[PDB]
This record gives sequence, C-alpha cells and structure tokens, in this order.
Amino acid sequence: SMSEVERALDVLLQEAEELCIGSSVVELDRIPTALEFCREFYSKNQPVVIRKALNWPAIGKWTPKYLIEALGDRSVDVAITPNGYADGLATQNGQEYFVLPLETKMKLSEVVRRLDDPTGAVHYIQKQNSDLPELAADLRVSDLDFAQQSFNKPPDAVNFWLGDERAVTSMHKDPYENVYCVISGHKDFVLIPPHQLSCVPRGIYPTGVYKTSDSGQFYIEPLRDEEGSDQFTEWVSVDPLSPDLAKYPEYARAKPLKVRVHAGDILYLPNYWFHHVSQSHKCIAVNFWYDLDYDSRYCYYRMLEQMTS
Amino acid sequence: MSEVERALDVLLQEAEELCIGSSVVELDRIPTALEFCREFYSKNQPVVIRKALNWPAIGKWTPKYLIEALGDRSVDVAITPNGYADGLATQNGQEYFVLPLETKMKLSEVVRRLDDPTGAVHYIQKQNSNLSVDLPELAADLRVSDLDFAQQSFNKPPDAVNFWLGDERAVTSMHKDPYENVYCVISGHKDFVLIPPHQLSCVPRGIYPTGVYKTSDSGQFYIEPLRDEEGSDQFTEWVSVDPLSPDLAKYPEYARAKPLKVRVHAGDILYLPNYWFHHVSQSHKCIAVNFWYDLDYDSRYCYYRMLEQMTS
Ligand SMILES: O=C(O)c1ccnc(C(=O)O)c1
Ligand SMILES: O=C(O)c1ccnc(C(=O)O)c1
Ligand SMILES: [Mn+2]
Ligand SMILES: [Mn+2]
Repeated sequence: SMSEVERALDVLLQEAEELCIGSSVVELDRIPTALEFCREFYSKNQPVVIRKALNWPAIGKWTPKYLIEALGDRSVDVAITPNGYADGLATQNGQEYFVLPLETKMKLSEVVRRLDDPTGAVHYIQKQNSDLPELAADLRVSDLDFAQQSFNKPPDAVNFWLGDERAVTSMHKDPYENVYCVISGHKDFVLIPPHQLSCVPRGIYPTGVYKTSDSGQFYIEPLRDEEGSDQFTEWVSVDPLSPDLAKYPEYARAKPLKVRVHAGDILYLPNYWFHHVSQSHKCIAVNFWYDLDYDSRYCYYRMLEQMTS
Repeated sequence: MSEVERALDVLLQEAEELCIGSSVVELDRIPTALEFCREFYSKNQPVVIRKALNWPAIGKWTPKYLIEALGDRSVDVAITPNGYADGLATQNGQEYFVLPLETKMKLSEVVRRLDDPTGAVHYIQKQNSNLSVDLPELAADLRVSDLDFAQQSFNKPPDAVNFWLGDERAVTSMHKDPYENVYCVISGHKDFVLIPPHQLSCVPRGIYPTGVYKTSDSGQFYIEPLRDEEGSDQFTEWVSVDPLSPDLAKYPEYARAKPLKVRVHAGDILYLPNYWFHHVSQSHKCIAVNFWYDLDYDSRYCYYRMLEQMTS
C-alpha cells in the first residue's frame, strides 16, 4: 500500500486517465477564431498545432546566407556547449551538475562557419527581442491575433532561434503561454502535461557554467552565491528520448506526446507544460512568450509541486 | 502539520495572495462572447451583470398573471416545516439530511399558501428542467438568445431550464452542482453566499442519515428516516455549516473560508461557475429561472477530485 500524499496523487492520475486529459496534441488545418482558441485550448490548458498556418515572407527568404546578406553580418550573442545540452545535466568528477551555456559573442558568418563543423562544439543562437525593423518586416505578427486576444496582453518576449542539430533542450517548464512558429526546418517537441508532475523524476543539482581554458578544452565551473557556498537548482532527471524505467519506475505512468513542427506551422504550448526540444540542422524559429494570467489551476499546480517535492 | 495539511496550506496561500475566487465581478453591460470566455468561464469566476435583461417576463410575471396564463393548472410543490428543503434538521437527538414533502396542487392553491405567514413553507423548486418540461407556454416571455454571450463558451444547449417560485422562509442550504449556471431573476431578489471549489478544505462536510418530511393524520410534520428492509440508514454527504451563523468553535476550519455575498435583482444575470458552493435565500414570492449546462472537463476537475480525497 501507499502513503496519504500518494493516495491523493493516485486519485489525480486516475481521474485524469479516465478523462484523457492532455492525451493528444490537437491538429488543425486552419487558424481558429479568437473565441474557438479561448474555449478549446487556452481555457483547457491544451496544446494545439496548426499545419501550414503561416505564409510569411520569412518562410522562403530566411537562411543563414540571406540573414548574413541582410543583417550586415553583425556580431551576435551565441551559446556554446561541448555536449549540446545548454541548460542541461552533465557529469564531472563523478558529480552531476546542471550546466548553463558558455555565452559569448561572434560574427554571424563565423557562427555559420562553426555550424557546419561536426567535429567542433555545439552552438545555438537565442536572441531575446521585443536591421531589426527590416527583420520584423518579414513577419506578419498580426496572424497571431487569434491567440493574443485570449491572453489580452502584448508579447512579453519574442525570441529568435538558429541552431545546430546537436543542440538538444532538456525537459523543462515555463511560466508562459508560448506561441511557436517554425521558419526553416522542423522542431521536435516531447510534451508532458502539468498534472503528471508526480511521474516526472526531478532532482536537486549543483549549478555550473561551461568554461574554456587556455587550451580551449571545456570544463564545468561551480556557481556560488553572494559570498559563501554553492548554488543549486531543481531539474528533470529523466531523459525523454531514452527513459531509464528501472532507475525511474514512476516515469512509466507518464504519457509523453510527440509533435513535429514544420516550416509554416504554429504550436501553442500552454503554460507549465513540460517540453523537450530537438530540431533539424540550421532550423530557424521565432516564438512569442506571454505572461500567464493566474487562475485556480496554477494554485493546484503549486500544491502539486509541494506534494511531490 | 502533516504533508497533506502542508499542501493544502500552499493551495490556500497561493489562491488568497493571487485574488483567486476572491470576489464577484460586477458588470453594468453584457460582455462579448470572447470577454466572457476569457475573463469568467476560463477562470471559473462568478460574475453578476446588472439590468441585463428586458424580457417580457420581468414586467408581467406575478402570482396572478401566472394563474391566468397557465389556466390554474396543478404543479409540483416542495413543502417543509422549517424552510430547509434538502437541508439539515434535528429530531430526537439526531441530525438528518431531509428531503422535502413533495405534492401536487393548483397554482392558485400554492399562492394561497404563500400568503399564510403561519403555514408550512411552500416552494416550486422541482428543477429537473421543470420550465421546459411542465411550463412551455411561459417560454414565449423569455429570450434565451440573449444568453448567447455565455452559451458560446459552453458550446452546448442548456441541459436544464428551471423555474423557481418560493416563500421568503424557503432557504437552500449550501451545496455544489456539476453545472455551469446562468441565473436570471424575474421578480424580487435572490441572495447568494458563494465559496470557491479550492476552499473545499475550509467547508466542513458530514455523512448524515437521510430522511423525508411527512405529516401525521393530525397534520403534524415529522421526519421519517429513509431505511431499507434491513433497518440501515441511507446516508448523504452534506455541508455541515450554516453560512448565516457559522459555529467556529465546532468548525474552526471555516475560519479560513471567505464567503462571497451577492444579491441578484430582477433583470440581473449571475454566472455561477461549476462546482462553486452556493447557499440561496430569496424575497417573498421571488420568481427566477436558470439555465444549467454540462461542464467541459479539464484538469481542474481532477485537482478537485484530488482535493476531495485529501480531505476525507
Ligand atoms: O527552441 C528551443 O530550443 C527552445 C528551448 C527552450 N525553450 C523553448 C520554448 O519554446 O519554451 C524553446
Ligand atoms: O434558487 C434556488 O432556490 C436554488 C436552489 C438550489 N440551487 C439553485 C441553482 O441555481 O443551482 C438555485
Ligand atoms: Mn521553454
Ligand atoms: Mn444549485
């Protein structure tokens, strides 16, 4: 038999199984109305993927070469890793850390050159925007009103991504509503619903950052507080691509959803959904992050965090 | 405190600090379907809209006009001695959950009994879609299309439409319904006390023998316990507290609860979201109608079932 907290958790999971909560990513051929989106997806905290939804100029024009021609081969901020796991788990001297990317700057064409070398380190570009007007002129952001009218606030962030196939984003959650638009290539998402939290292994790890030495080899440097001892972070311990079900029995009761998002597709990723992200080589994407509007679901989720701490 | 009580403390802290289910929103104008979906339905948040309806009914529906328009036909009426149909009452040392005495009588007969201050409490409260079922001719004095602003968020027709006409002594004890509720007062006013689902742990609940009101040959009311052949009580889980006069010594947990009071006048619309606890009083001969819609399941319902397991 099981504990009191575990009886409560089991009731949650059984009720959500019977009702098939978060059991499928809805597939749409056409952009829904603002009301359809509010009713069927936003208010139900439910992912949706809209196929061939966008006809943006970008979708054709945008490549690394065209971006170099357009942006004037500017200097950008790029994240670098030895293993391709920025914000991810890595071992050193037998200790598993949560490591942050080595963040540096370089010329866009140099980034492109370093993307074509399989032998080198893994690079990805994540630009946190709000030349740049020229780039914004290749996008019809109004096409996303159907979703924005549900959130009733402007994008709190608009990110541009250009990255290596080797760049894998490990499973994590975000306090945002997320509208994701692939421009070039395809992005693979693995999604787990919030309420399955108790089936997702999480641990506490010393946090570090990747650094190069004089010789150019990578190591992990522990991160430390204002003055004194180490810093920690809580992070998903399981690998969705190859779950070790022996080490993590409970993960077998989870139900991950797999969705591939192609150029011209839209993916609504609701707030606090677990996701793991892969992509094709030199995939380009832009996504819009909206601050969430707190409802009782968030409070239940905080409670669930407390129960499964 | 235990792990479960710690988790419940988290739930209540976050909800209180984020102003979740913390008030009834007043509007003077009917929202748009999108506004209603975003601000009230998707948030499971109650809202009252003042002077929202201009139905013919709001002018004309009285005891007399209903006696005339319905040809003084016979109707279902719930009767109690204390005014608590489907409520708790004590007898011979035992607290029972009591079902009302249900009978049929002429509409004019009911009106005569509402005019008796000393009589038993009468209430036309059958619900189970008694307006569409038993009173179709009244439907022409309403305009259900005016509720489209909310109906589009439910995306299904009303699964029930109820008609209420009761005594000021007829009080409905606190309970929850598996429905989205659109409440339209026609005459008089209705007083609601509301508590959000996530405060379930602040609401005491008990298992009670079930009974039903009966009269003796002399006309005295009494509770008859409901039992099967074996002599065993059939039980009902019910809210134990009286929102009007809470007994915080008996029920300390109700201290952390925050009831919301709202009076709904003729022409006002109240949206009572699914599984919201509600207690209902009314003015004398208040007339109301309301529309029940089956709820659309999401993870909140699973969390509420977990909350019920956590507090039993
Ligand atoms: O595209 C990504 O690599 C990525 C990484 C982390 N987060 C997100 C997101 O859409 O939230 C996307
Ligand atoms: O108006 C009432 O008396 C009443 C009683 C019980 N329930 C409801 C309801 O609208 O759910 C209304
Ligand atoms: Mn993310
Ligand atoms: Mn009710």
